[PDB]
Amino acid sequence: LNLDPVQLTFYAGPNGSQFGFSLDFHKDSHGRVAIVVGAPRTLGPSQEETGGVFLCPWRAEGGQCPSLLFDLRDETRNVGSQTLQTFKARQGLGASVVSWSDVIVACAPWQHWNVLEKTEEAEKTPVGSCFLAQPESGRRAEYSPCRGNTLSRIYVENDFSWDKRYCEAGFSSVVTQAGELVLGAPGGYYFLGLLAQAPVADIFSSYRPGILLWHVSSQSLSFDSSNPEYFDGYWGYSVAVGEFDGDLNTTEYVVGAPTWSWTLGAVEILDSYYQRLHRLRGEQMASYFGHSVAVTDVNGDGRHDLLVGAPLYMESRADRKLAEVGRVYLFLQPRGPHALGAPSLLLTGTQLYGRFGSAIAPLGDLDRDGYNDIAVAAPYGGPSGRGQVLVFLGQSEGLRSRPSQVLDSPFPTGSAFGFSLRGAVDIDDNGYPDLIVGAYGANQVAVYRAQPVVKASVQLLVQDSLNPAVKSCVLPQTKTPVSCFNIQMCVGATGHNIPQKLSLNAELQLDRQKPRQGRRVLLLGSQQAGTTLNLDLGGKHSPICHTTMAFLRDEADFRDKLSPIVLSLNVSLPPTEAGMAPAVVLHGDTHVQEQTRIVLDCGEDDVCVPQLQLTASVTGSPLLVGADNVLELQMDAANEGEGAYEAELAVHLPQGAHYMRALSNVEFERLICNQKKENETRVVLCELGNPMKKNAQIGIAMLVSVGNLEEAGESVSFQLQIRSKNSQNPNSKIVLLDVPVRAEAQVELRGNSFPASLVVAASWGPKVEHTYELHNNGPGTVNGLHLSIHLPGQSQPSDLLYILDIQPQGGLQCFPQPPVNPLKVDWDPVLVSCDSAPCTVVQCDLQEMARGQRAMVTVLAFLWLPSLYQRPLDQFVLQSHAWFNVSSLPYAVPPLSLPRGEAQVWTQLLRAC
Amino acid sequence: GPNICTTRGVSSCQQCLAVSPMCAWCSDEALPLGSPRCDLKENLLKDNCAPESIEFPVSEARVLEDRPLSDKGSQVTQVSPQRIALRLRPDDSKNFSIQVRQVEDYPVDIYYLMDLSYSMKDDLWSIQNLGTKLATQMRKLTSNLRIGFGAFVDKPVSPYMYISPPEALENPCYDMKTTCLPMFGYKHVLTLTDQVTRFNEEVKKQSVSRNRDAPEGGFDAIMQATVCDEKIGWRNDASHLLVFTTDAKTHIALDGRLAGIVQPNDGQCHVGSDNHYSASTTMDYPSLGLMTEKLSQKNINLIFAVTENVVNLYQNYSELIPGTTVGVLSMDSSNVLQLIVDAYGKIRSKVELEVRDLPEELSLSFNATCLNNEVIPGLKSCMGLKIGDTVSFSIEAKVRGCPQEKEKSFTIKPVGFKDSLIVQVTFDCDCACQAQAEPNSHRCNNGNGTFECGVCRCGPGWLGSQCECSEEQDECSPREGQPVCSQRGECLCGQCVCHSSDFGKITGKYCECDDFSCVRYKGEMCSGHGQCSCGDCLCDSDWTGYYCNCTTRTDTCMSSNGLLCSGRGKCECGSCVCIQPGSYGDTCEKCPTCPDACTFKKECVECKKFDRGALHDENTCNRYCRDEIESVKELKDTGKDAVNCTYKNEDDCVVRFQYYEDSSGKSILYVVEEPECCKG
Ligand SMILES: *[C@@H]1O[C@H](CO)[C@@H](O[C@@H]2O[C@H](CO)[C@@H](O[C@@H]3O[C@H](CO)[C@@H](O)[C@H](O[C@H]4O[C@H](CO)[C@@H](O)[C@H](O)[C@@H]4O[C@H]4O[C@H](CO)[C@@H](O)[C@H](O)[C@@H]4O)[C@@H]3O)[C@H](O)[C@H]2NC(C)=O)[C@H](O)[C@H]1NC(C)=O
Ligand SMILES: *[C@@H]1O[C@H](CO)[C@@H](O[C@@H]2O[C@H](CO)[C@@H](O[C@@H]3O[C@H](CO)[C@@H](O)[C@H](O[C@H]4O[C@H](CO)[C@@H](O)[C@H](O)[C@@H]4O)[C@@H]3O)[C@H](O)[C@H]2NC(C)=O)[C@H](O)[C@H]1NC(C)=O
Ligand SMILES: *[C@@H]1O[C@H](CO)[C@@H](O[C@@H]2O[C@H](CO)[C@@H](O[C@@H]3O[C@H](CO)[C@@H](O)[C@H](O)[C@@H]3O)[C@H](O)[C@H]2NC(C)=O)[C@H](O)[C@H]1NC(C)=O
Ligand SMILES: *[C@@H]1O[C@H](CO)[C@@H](O[C@@H]2O[C@H](CO)[C@@H](O)[C@H](O)[C@H]2NC(C)=O)[C@H](O)[C@H]1NC(C)=O
Ligand SMILES: *[C@@H]1O[C@H](CO)[C@@H](O[C@@H]2O[C@H](CO)[C@@H](O)[C@H](O)[C@H]2NC(C)=O)[C@H](O)[C@H]1NC(C)=O
Ligand SMILES: *[C@@H]1O[C@H](CO)[C@@H](O)[C@H](O)[C@H]1NC(C)=O
Ligand SMILES: *[C@@H]1O[C@H](CO)[C@@H](O)[C@H](O)[C@H]1NC(C)=O
Ligand SMILES: [Ca+2]
Ligand SMILES: [Ca+2]
Ligand SMILES: [Ca+2]
Ligand SMILES: [Ca+2]
Ligand SMILES: [Ca+2]
Ligand SMILES: [Ca+2]
Ligand SMILES: [Ca+2]
Ligand SMILES: [Mg+2]
Repeated sequence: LNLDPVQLTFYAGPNGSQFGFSLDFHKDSHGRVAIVVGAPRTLGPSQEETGGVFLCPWRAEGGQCPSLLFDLRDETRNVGSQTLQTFKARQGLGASVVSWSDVIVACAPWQHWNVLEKTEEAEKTPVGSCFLAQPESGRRAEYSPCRGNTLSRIYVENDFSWDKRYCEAGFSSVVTQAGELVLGAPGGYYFLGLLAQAPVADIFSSYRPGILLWHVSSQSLSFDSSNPEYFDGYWGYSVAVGEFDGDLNTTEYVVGAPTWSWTLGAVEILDSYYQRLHRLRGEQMASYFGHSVAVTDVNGDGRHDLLVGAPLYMESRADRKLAEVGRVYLFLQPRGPHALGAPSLLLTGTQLYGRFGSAIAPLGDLDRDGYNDIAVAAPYGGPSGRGQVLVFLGQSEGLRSRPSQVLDSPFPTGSAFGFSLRGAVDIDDNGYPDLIVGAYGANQVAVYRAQPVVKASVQLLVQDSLNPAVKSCVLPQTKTPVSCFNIQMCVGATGHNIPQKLSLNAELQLDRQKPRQGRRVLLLGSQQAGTTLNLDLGGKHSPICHTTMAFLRDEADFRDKLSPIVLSLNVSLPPTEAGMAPAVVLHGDTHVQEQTRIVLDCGEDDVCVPQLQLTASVTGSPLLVGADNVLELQMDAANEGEGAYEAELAVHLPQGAHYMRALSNVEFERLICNQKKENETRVVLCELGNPMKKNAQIGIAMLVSVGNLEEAGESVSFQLQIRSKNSQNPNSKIVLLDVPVRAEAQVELRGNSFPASLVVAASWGPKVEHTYELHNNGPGTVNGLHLSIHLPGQSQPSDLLYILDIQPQGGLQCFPQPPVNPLKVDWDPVLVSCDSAPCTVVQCDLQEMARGQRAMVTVLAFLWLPSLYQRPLDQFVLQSHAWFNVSSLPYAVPPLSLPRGEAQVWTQLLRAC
Repeated sequence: GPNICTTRGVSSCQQCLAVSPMCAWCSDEALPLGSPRCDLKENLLKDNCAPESIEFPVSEARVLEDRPLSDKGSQVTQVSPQRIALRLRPDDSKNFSIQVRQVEDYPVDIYYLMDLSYSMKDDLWSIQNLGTKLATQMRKLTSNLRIGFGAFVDKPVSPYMYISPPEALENPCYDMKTTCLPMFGYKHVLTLTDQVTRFNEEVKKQSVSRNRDAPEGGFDAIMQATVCDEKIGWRNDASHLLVFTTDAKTHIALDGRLAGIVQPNDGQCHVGSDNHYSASTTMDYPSLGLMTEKLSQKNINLIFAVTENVVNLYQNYSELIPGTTVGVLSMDSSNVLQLIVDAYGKIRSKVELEVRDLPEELSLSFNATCLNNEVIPGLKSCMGLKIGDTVSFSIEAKVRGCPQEKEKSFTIKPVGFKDSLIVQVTFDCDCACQAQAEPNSHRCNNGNGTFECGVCRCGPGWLGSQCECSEEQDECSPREGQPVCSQRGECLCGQCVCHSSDFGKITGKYCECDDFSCVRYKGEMCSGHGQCSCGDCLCDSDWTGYYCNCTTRTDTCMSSNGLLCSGRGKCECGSCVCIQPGSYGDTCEKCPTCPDACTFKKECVECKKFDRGALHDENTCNRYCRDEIESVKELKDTGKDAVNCTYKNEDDCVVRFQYYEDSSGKSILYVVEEPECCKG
């Protein structure tokens, strides 16, 4: 919202160096902020690409930066029979950079490495490597945890198990506040992907020049897997850190695997010991869900929220089924140990092939409104395709769906403007965090600075009614009696680090709605319809109030006496001087209108005193927990007193409720309603009349969707009141409605046999299956669901049916009694039912069943021919029966009825020749 | 009587037309002073308005080109009509039909993109004589045919390729006894040629190579195969089959970062005289969307011929990519010959329409008519067809408001075919009497307004029928008790002049109509699928409902089955609402407790054959029942590749049959000929 788009600062690096492929803010011991910039194709000493790292100091003008010196030589060390080799050609140094404390960490993902031993070798592979530097001391160190000394033969014999040869460690990187460097290595374990963690202090102390292969005792890596889902998933393509388990002592990792599960994509949240806490699945194949990850509390409740990028996400369009645009996903972290559910918000790019979501940067609180903000990058976005960076501000419910500010690429085509981003850091010490944007294609870095945000407040106070017959003033100089009245206007201005020399212009307009030469009121001094004031708010913590005096024109000079007289107050910043360059940004309430009117029908005292009455009730009252409720508030508003000016109904909604629509019985059919979230709670205000005349009575019907509120309690409260602008008796009494909340569930049990009918011919008899299914359709979740199936016979040689196998599904576990299939093996109408012969009662259990969730059990069996041909001319009907019930529902107060029911499956047998 | 025309825009001729498509305007100066100038044509005429003075344009769709479709592909036309001059008025729609039809014996091209990594060594041996054997079978389906060959492995760079020892770069099979080719991204081999025998000659000259990771650079190949028109040699008037054989995953865009490649794919051809993809090592793999675009433009039908291990992967790609088909290749590619033949018939089973270069202002709605006259609304595709069959689609084109740009055009086109229907749109919003306007007219108070179409358009300050009063007593409200101009305007000169607003415009005789008070869905007025008019959303051609967020489309509602929502289920807003008790899924495809087809749905020897039962007086006898009634007599497969059963017929005899599924779904009955009865 408040980044300066005009006064930008450009840092540039060597041509073809890809300067700005990665970047980060760096703070020295003395406190000064600088910018670390990575250039992964900078030429090295031997005239070949090895990458490089620059350290730009903060200058408003920008320019060329100095580079940090790093060993770009190849090493060769002979240790016994083995020969260690490092290859820094095209290593891509600076492909990722990250600062912590007074340390900078720059990595070369594609630094190759090989071990030779006589005939054999360990293969020349991109193990990756990171260079650590402490500028002020000049100390250096290296970290490369995927270097091994196992020969190529041993991996083949062990099916390439625990194969770190292709790690490319440093692909992504992040450092914890405790000082723990976490490297992402998507090529690890044969392109499964792995993470390597170690404390920075230990990397420096453990480092020894001339020793290529060593271990940093205190390091820890992720594990390998035999699960096909993870193969070629590039786990660790991106990395981040945060708090997601509740315990502040531990720290949680956030990892991106953008091709996980056959290019479906996935992001996982893990603990310090690399155990999965959550896994967020990609929405669409080949969308690269997990290309970017960011962690910040956007909704301002303390708990970190997760953002995920899928730059290749495709949406549908009239002339394009596969319209690639990119998409960002927002997951708010809830209270307790609840799992991160579906996305709380979806942001989707508009430009084709823009790659919206390839970078996501937490900005901190960019405008200092209380909520943290993010920046999302579209390296090829905008109508030109040159690239864009869109800012999204934090709010009470997460993020705004619309961007507050869009930054177009100042570089030519192909720059990749916004491929790398960093915010959350004040570079010029003005109190507002700033943004740096990489453009490696243009070999440059752009810097945007946050301007101070001035929050304007405006207010306008006037009498509720004007009496022409009362003339207490006289026009200056002359002595012409006039009906005069005061007008007060108050303007304030708040914000952090706003200039001590600040001023605003305040324009006041009387009777704004009337034409220029039809204004019914004027200012007593100038006799004009308006004036502008220059208010000096410089350093004034309080708002400034000034009162003026207006007057109503002669009675015969104007005809309209009914229409209300509108007063407006418009506040703006003065213009900038010759040369331009605006300092601050002005937002908040800069415009406001109030009104007054000529006295009318207020009785002999000429003072309108209303008697506002309100009664209400709710239809469809029992609110179902975990449902999509839609209440209808029915309320009758009436005034048995005198006119109420700017009359309006004010309905205060609870946390779960949302205004849908409103109606009335006048014959005006639909009401002019406006939902105001400005009040501490969500409020809906509908206009009842201006004025609401005497003996006027409006019935109002308002639809309201009470959304999912799992922590609402036994009931939710609605509050309703009619408000007016009058001086005497302005408001009606406060009507409160307590709508009760109770959970309900509806489980359905279905059954059928396969086949239905079964004819028989003259070792095994014909097979028959009886399949039951359960389906929780109702709103509430159900726990402790017990199912009991009754099957005829106990699979005995004397029985008609032989039960082979029972196949339950959906987390359902069953136990038959007596056992089924006592042998080995794979996997008139005679009513043969469990009521007649002995019975095999199968009992099942399900611990929990969500909404829309299902579970089925299939019982397999076949006829026992010897038993069947006892009675060789009978018509049999095989019957089974199933009962079910539920223990409880996991909710606060759900006094309704626990689900129960029964089902029955028949199978008929027929005689054939 | 009173209507939207009269009680709204009674200012100008242009506003009148903008109010509604049914509004006409009368420019006759003789019209009685008072009667509504903007009304229905019938009402203007009933006030004896001069017919030639009546402005009432009607939207139309004049056919420009209408060549009948061809019977034999031996120039061929498969889309009629070819061009249509559409012409619309403000916020108005117009419908028109198009007839797609696949000509019989149309020429075919076949390029063979082959994975040649180490695992496909045995596949080369079984492909040795493909081409001539492929010809022999293809000669039945077409008279003209050309075939070509391609080959690919992956990007020749670490870590995709092995780079040590130095000999490994010369021979990736160094540690193994045999010796294989150096690694290549993609190489063109045989340009589409009529000599089928040369394909066989070239395939024997080919050999495999080796690489590290399981995923491959097939999508790089497919891209180059598509975009390099002149090198591959696709015919303009011919079917384009691209056969893509592979036994493993495929690399997508953004994978190249692991090989230090970030430069995005440009969709350009980079295969020079040496017939190698030169940009393999410098450019990233193509994305799914970018590849799909080129496949569409070049009318290529991509065939995913892949092994079982990786079938579901590529089947899920075919869902996103239109005009494609999957075929289960064996591990030695020994069944590829039949796979292509089956794929061709399958690709030509479907006729799907694609829109191209549609302007933002236009929106389109489709109703499909396939076999029989079963019209299926909200559909632009027909399936279960055979080569030669003909179908038609009813297309409606609505415009939103009135665009500045006077002429626009777009193209409705069948997927994978050159033929298309170009629609030229023209917007008629201006009245004819505007051209004969008269500004600063003597008729409007000595030049205080322009006189066009029998009305004074007054300049700033003045109002009235001739612009009389400036500022200085009539009904500015419906009733006496009701307030003035809905407190949204000023009753100046007996005429409401509405206030301005930050959100939009306030119009109407009493400022009652708004242009920004409509209902929102997700921070979007009319869900961004309709224009707001006096509080009510006027939805576009392909959206319905009070919010304009319920689509008219039923594309996502249909399943591989054939009917919408598999069996039963009402399609609503692109999502099925399953009616069949116990059924669930996206298209109600899943139903464990449904009475098996081999039980209740045995009416195919009841409704049609020996007519009896339900569906006699209702139009749904052979709607569900439309399977292949093959009269085979006791084949050696009694319950294995389907769900067979038997029941007792009318005369107490057994009737044996079978149908269910072989691969994905095959609705083919196998009922016996003669029944077997009993005496008692
Ligand atoms: C498009 O956007 C709209 C608005 O944002 C979305 O509409 C909401 O849909 C949900 C889910 O269906 C709906 O939830 C309601 O839950 C109630 C629980 O008590 C149900 O009773 C209710 O069913 C009624 O309304 C449905 C929606 O109109 C009807 O389809 C259904 O037949 C029911 O109709 C009864 O009530 C209506 C009152 O309007 C009455 O006229 C009928 O006679 C009948 O008695 C819902 O399922 C929300 O209420 C909907 N929101 C609004 C504002 O209506 C919709 O989901 C979006 N669609 C798409 C495709 O994106
Ligand atoms: C090609 O696309 C198809 C269709 O999308 C896809 O098959 C689908 O796979 C998903 C993901 O595995 C399945 O969704 C499941 O839904 C159930 C609840 O209905 C969940 O419980 C599953 O989550 C886990 O739980 C299971 C516990 O038993 C695990 O076994 C499972 O692996 C999950 O970890 C899961 O989300 C969906 O049911 C199928 N749909 C169909 C029709 O098969 C297929 O995998 C894709 N193939 C590719 C990309 O190669
Ligand atoms: C595609 O088919 C659909 C479904 O038939 C068509 O929608 C229908 O269009 C007709 C136009 O004549 C509508 O007719 C109207 O019926 C109502 C009945 O309530 C009647 O009051 C009107 O006078 C009018 O005759 C019909 O309602 C409408 N179906 C709906 C709204 O569900 C559509 O026109 C076809 N589109 C194309 C592009 O072919
Ligand atoms: C689409 O427009 C076509 C114009 O060709 C209409 O076709 C005929 O229209 C006449 C006159 O209204 C009707 O009597 C006929 O029923 C139509 N013919 C046929 C063969 O259907 C047609 O009405 C329009 N259809 C839709 C769905 O909008
Ligand atoms: C529109 O009409 C007004 C009113 O008739 C014109 O005002 C006249 O202005 C002339 C001088 O230009 C005066 O001599 C007359 O006395 C005015 N008329 C009246 C009734 O007071 C005005 O000239 C016209 N406007 C334009 C642009 O031609
Ligand atoms: C950078 O080098 C490239 C490649 O040689 C060249 O095309 C470009 O013009 C150079 N840019 C500048 C600013 O010298
Ligand atoms: C207030 O509003 C008017 C028009 O709305 C604008 O032209 C003017 O510049 C504003 N004045 C001030 C002092 O904000
Ligand atoms: Ca923790
Ligand atoms: Ca949070
Ligand atoms: Ca903020
Ligand atoms: Ca700053
Ligand atoms: Ca009074
Ligand atoms: Ca093979
Ligand atoms: Ca490979
Ligand atoms: Mg392979």
